[PDB]
Amino acid sequence: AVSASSRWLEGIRKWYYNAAGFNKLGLMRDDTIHENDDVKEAIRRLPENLYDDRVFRIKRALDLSMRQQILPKEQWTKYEEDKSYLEPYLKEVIRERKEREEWAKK
Amino acid sequence: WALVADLLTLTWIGGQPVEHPYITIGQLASVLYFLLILVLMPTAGTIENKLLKW
Amino acid sequence: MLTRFLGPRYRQLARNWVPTASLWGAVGAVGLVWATDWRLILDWVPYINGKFK
Amino acid sequence: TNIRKSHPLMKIVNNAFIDLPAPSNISSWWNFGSLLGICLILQILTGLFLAMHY
Amino acid sequence: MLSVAARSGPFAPVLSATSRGVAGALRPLVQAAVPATSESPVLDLKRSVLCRESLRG
Amino acid sequence: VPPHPQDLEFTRLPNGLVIASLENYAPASRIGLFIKAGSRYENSNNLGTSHLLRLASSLTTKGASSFKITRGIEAVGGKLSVTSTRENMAYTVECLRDDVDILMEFLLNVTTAPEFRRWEVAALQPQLRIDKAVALQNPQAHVIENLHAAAYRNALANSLYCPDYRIGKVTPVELHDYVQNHFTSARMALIGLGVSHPVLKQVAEQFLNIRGGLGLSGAKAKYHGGEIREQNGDSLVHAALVAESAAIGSAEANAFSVLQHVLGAGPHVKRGSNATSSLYQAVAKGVHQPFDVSAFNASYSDSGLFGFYTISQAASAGDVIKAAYNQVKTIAQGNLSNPDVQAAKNKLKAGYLMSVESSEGFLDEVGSQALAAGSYTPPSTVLQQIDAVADADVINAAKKFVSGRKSMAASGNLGHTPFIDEL
Amino acid sequence: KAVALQNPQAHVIENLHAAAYRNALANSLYCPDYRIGKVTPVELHDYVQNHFTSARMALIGLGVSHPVLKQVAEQFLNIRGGLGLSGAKAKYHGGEIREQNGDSLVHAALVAESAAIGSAEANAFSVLQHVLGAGPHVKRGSNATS
Amino acid sequence: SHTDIKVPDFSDYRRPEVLDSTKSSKESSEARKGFSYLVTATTTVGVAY
Amino acid sequence: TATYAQALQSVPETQVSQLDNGLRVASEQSSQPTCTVGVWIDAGSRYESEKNNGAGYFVEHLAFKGTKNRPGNALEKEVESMGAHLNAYSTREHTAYYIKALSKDLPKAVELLADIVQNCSLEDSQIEKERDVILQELQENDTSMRDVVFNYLHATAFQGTPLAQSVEGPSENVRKLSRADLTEYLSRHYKAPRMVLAAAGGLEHRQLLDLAQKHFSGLSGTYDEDAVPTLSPCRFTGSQICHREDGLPLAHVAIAVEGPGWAHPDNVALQVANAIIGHYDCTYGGGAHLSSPLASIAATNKLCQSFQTFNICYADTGLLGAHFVCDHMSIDDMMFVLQGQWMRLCTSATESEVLRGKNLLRNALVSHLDGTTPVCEDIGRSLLTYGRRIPLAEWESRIAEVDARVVREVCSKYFYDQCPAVAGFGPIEQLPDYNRIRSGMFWLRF
Ligand code: HEM
Repeated sequence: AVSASSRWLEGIRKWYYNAAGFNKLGLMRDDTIHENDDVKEAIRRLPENLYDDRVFRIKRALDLSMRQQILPKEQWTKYEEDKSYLEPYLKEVIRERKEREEWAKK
Repeated sequence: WALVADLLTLTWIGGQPVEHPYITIGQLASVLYFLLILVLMPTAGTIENKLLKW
Repeated sequence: MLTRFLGPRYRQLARNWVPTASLWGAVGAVGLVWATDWRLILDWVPYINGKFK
Repeated sequence: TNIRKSHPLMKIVNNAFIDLPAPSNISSWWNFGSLLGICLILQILTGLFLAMHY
Repeated sequence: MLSVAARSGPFAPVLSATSRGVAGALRPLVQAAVPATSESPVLDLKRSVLCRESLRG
Repeated sequence: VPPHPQDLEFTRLPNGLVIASLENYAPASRIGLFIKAGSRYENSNNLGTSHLLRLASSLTTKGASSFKITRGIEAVGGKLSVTSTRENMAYTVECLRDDVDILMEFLLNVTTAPEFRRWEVAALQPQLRIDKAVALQNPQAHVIENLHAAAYRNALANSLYCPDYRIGKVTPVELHDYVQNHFTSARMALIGLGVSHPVLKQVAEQFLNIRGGLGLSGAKAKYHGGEIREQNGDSLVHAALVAESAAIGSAEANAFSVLQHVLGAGPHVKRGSNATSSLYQAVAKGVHQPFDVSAFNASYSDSGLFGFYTISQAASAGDVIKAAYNQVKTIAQGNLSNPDVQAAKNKLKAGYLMSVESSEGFLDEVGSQALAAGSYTPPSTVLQQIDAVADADVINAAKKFVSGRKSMAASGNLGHTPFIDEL
Repeated sequence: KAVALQNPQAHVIENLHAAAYRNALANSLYCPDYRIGKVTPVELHDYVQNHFTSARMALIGLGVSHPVLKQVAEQFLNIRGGLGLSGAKAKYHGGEIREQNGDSLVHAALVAESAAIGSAEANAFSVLQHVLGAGPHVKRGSNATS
Repeated sequence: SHTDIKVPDFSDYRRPEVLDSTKSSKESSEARKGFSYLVTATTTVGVAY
Repeated sequence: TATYAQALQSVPETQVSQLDNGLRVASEQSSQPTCTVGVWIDAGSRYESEKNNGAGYFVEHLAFKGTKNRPGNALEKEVESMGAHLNAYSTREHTAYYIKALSKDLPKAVELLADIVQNCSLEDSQIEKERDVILQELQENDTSMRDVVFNYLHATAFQGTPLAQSVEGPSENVRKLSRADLTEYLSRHYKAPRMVLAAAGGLEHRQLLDLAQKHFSGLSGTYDEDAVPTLSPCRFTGSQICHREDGLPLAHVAIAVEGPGWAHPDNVALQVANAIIGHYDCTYGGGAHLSSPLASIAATNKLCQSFQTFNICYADTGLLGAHFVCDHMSIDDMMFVLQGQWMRLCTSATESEVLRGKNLLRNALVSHLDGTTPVCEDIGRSLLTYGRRIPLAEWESRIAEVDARVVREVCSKYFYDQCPAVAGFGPIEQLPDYNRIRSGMFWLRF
């Protein structure tokens, strides 16, 4: 259904994504997340392929940050191509903690 | 950077007499110091989360 | 985020520790009164009136 | 085994200043900790030599 | 005269939520103790013997 | 006066699921789901899968988390257990009367909606090593496990416990594949104690209508014979000598069960000389050291193993086995009084009736029956079946042992333990 | 043991002998695991005294003189209070051992009782071996005459 | 053989309230903890002073 | 469909009669084709002196091995032929002899039990054979680290008292107990007011009473007679025994405060509390997710191979606490967590966990009393200790009464600022000093 308002909402989201600039280092959104306990558990649950891809992406970014350089524009992560690979692991970890917290109430 | 420049402003007002423009702007810089930290920076972090669908 | 600590278990744990928290408050208040020789309270304690005049 | 690694005093120096795993990518802005330590020893040494006459 | 393990002989294992692991069969050990010294690994790298959740009021 | 007992209620569904219930008006209830899913249904490519499954019952399901299962059961003071034989898995659940529904829901989620999440599966793999190590501290467990691998080409050859090489290697997909293949309506029996028949029937129709699995009850267990020998130096020799006997539910199985009690199963008296035990007295004549003997009887869907089990001193192993083997030979040769068969029938009949005294023993008996036979047989007809065994049937069963291709397993110091060959 | 048993061939040939023999040639070259930590100083002393004797021994030298070896043998290798010679006698039995592994490749060995070393029959067995085919002769060859 | 392990006589060192083997110690535990904690109480008062 | 509450009422009344003897004869009738029958005696190692100690256990070894009417193996032959099972035990307070038999075999079962309990042969050749059997059982019991720590716990907690003594007695007593020592034990102790004939299963009470009058007549019916002792109370001592043995792969620790007796109403609330701490074993499903904080942390942090709570009851005293089995580097952590749970329950037991403890007890009680054998044992033991059978509905009422306030008062009475008895066996270097165990018995924040 939804057309004109949605693309503008997406436009501000896409604008901010580019201004954030983790994509200039080849980072995905989920690579940049602060490692709390919920997050560390989500990393631990990642499958082999995704875990190893995550590390290479961090390494390549820390390497760039040391040299104070960025990737060629060709190689920046496109907002449309940004895979929220951690989110469903993290969501489930949060859901598990919240159930424990409800049981601890009663 | 608005905090840093607010602090520069406060260091300027610190070093000047308690007289006409300096009083009211010293008050405004003092409000803004506590506004940036207690209110404005924690609102920016929340907006930035919402913007990244997080 | 501190909604976590609201529920019947946490109310019961509050109730269990409250005579202890108030008795510690009693230790602290009498302790501060003793250590400073505090005037307002210690004039009103019927022995320990060793100021007089 | 190294002397540096297991000598009870040199252990502490090793784990703080030699073999300490550090981020590859820490900037200029991370220099200020050592610089604060330098500042403290500078204030100590000059201050003692002032205390000799003050 | 059914049940495979309660025909008494072949091995059953049990895991539980709250209760200790079992292995049971009719192999002998009661009349093996009776002429004596089976100096048994009882609470070596091990478990706990006889059935818990078993107390009176 | 107690209440006059209710009868057992029994229902086969068109899908092949059996439901059985008794209302003994008891403060606690017991629910078992019994499945044709024991270790015999493993092949070469997936050994130990049913071990890891037996250990996976409080892992996360579609309807309840790992945490919920453990806390919800414990809150009502309940139990969840999984009992495996080579043929069956049995998922049992005990709670007070008022709490059946929560325990049912948990039971249904474990058996029909398990998730086998990769990380929960991974965290569980070292439990295989612990559970095996605890079980294998009885020398009897290693002997009976070797005995079956010696006996069978095939299927009953499989260990109850995971092979060491497989620890760490059993996959989420294999667990999912095992449940889909085996936890189906045609391979399943829902047994309840102190619940109504309509409540069980409602559970079975709503939640236990599964089929896309396997056609029934084996690859067929190919008896083979042979020997496995485990040097141990273990102070005592444990030995088991066996032949192919009779499949469960055949009249011949009953002859084997009586033969067992002629020869001698367990002890009846605390610290007794086992006077009416034929094997014990025959060994005791020429062996003056500490020992044990028992008749061994294991009956299955499509095979059986019968013979004897000996614990002895290393040097006495040969003497004990040969004395025991000759005492069976005496019975095969026809030297068996009618009083002996009648005493042995009395021990069988009392032993069975005592075996079904508890809720635990009754439910396992009703569950196994439902899987093996597709019926409930009351105690008085079990007792009638026992009674119908003639002396000649007992002799014939002993004759089949003596002439049958043998299987042997032994652990200990084996320098004086013979080789089938040498018997 | 762990180094040796990383060749699947070592476990197979060790099982092969335990399957074959009642007895003596049945013994492993490598210590049984249950025995690791359990072999005593007295057993080692007992093994040397029983077995490292003049009647059970051969002194072989390459690029030394015969008188120097003969002098060594008479002075230092005159021991006997051991055992009478060359076996308990190895009782062939036959049978099978089967080790599940899942190991990508199956290693199998099938054998019968042949001939004792030094008999003419042993020579027939050795020729039969080369008819049937021992090792390869050509690097990466199709083994045409095997 | 572990059954040969009797605990040796502590009658020499025991408080007089707990010498009787046929008397409950429960009857004197209040008095005995009372005495030793009064010692530590009196000390802390003195040290506070 | 019936409630739990209704189901407890539907459990049939234990019938009790007394013989002119003083011999109590008691039964719970059910539908079952099988029964358990037995004799429960107020006799054990608590009744024995230093010279006597191990006599009851010696009598246990001889009880099944010949009577005046059935000599040698003839009793064995009769029990076996009917498919019956004959068993015995001796605790510190209670001896029992019981038959599992077919219900139709109740007359011969009662007949045989009377013959065992009254007319035991004690043939001098048999006493000599049993001497060597008992000594080997001592050598065996020595290898059981659990049996050893519990003997040590009794031996330190009860020190100068007859409750310090093991059941089986020292090895010197085993080698020098005469026939006359045993005859005197049997004469003094196997008296009709001190013994109960118990049955559960497919029997009428009237039939049991008739057999009691047939076979148990003239134990005491002109005699009873001078010199009895009643049981003297047993002093508890806050104390430690430390059998350091580094050759042993795992440490065993048992720790207990003074329980009250059998009789005392607050055994119920102590058991609620003990259920909350629970038991653990390395073969449980649920590491992290287990309700008990001791069980959860012991599983997560690998503190433990096993632990168990216990409330062992004697007349007017008990052993209340916990036993555990662990690695040498885990003893200090296990003690800290164990004691923290006692302190938590004393000061700040909440309601939800008390309900869990209550439910676990309700389930334990009903699960236990399932079969002719545990019900028979319950009849025999209850009539010795309580004088009545306490019905399942009464236990329910006693469990239901317990809330968080009851848990925290009752725990404080026994645990809070109390001297424990400690027994340690094995690699026990990291076992906390007694002063530091003692300091764990109170909280400075409370
Ligand atoms: C323990 C080492 C120190 C000693 C013994 C010491 C001693 C001295 C003495 C003797 C003076 C008076 C002489 C003078 O005014 O020139 C002085 C003044 C001063 N101290 Fe320190 N000092 C120490 C470290 C510190 C530190 C850590 C600071 C803080 C950065 C500090 C801040 C100053 C300042 C601002 C003055 C006034 C200087 C002036 O304008 O004359 N000093 N101190």
